[PDB]
Amino acid sequence: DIKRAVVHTHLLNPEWLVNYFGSLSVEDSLECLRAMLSANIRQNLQICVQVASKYHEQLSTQSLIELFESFKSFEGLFYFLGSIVNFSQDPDVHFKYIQAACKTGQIKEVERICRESNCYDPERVKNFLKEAKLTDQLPLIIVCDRFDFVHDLVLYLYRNNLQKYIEI
Amino acid sequence: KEYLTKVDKLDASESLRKEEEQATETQPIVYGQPQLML
Amino acid sequence: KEYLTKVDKLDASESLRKEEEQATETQPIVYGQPQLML
Repeated sequence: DIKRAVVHTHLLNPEWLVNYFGSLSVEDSLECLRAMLSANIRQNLQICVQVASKYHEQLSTQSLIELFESFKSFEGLFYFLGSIVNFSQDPDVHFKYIQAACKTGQIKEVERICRESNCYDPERVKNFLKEAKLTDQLPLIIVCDRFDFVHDLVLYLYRNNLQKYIEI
Repeated sequence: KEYLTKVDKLDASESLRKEEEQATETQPIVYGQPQLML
Repeated sequence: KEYLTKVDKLDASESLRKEEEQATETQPIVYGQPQLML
């Protein structure tokens, strides 16, 4: 049981800690991250994200993000995926980034990647947008025009409410 | 009659629970701290 | 029958109270902030 840095993290320099966790990680960093998440205090929460974005370039396994999202994950997953949307072509990554941006309000950063990225299915995206009502949602009037799906957007707006959406 | 009064009190407690759910739904607004992006 | 429905709502409220008890059990984990030693 050499994994005991969860208590020493509050005193050791995070730089050399990340450097030690990046190297010599022969299927070992996963257990260390699981042990860190087992005692994920608010103080040592961001360090679990800092170490997480070093090994993804070599092996971006889904088990890690699945175990991470099992907790609350207010903005840790969003801050992690903020540097993963670029240099990536997977639609599920973008969908999980949209979910994280819907967990805590950062929707102003989603309307840009909807125009930039074009390697995702807009059907599930607009379904999730219509499901999670932001009560101030206007990325839809952008993605629908980008993918030419305003014929149902106008109907949905007229159904829910029509105050400023079509105007703006 | 007293049990119906207690049911009304339980409905008031459910309204308080709905208020707590609204507070939880508003919590993501406070969760969006700009200092967490550093 | 409506009173039995209210009893089911009370059981849901008890499940919410169990969730609150779990939150209270997790509270000492958040209470252990290492930044309090400064």
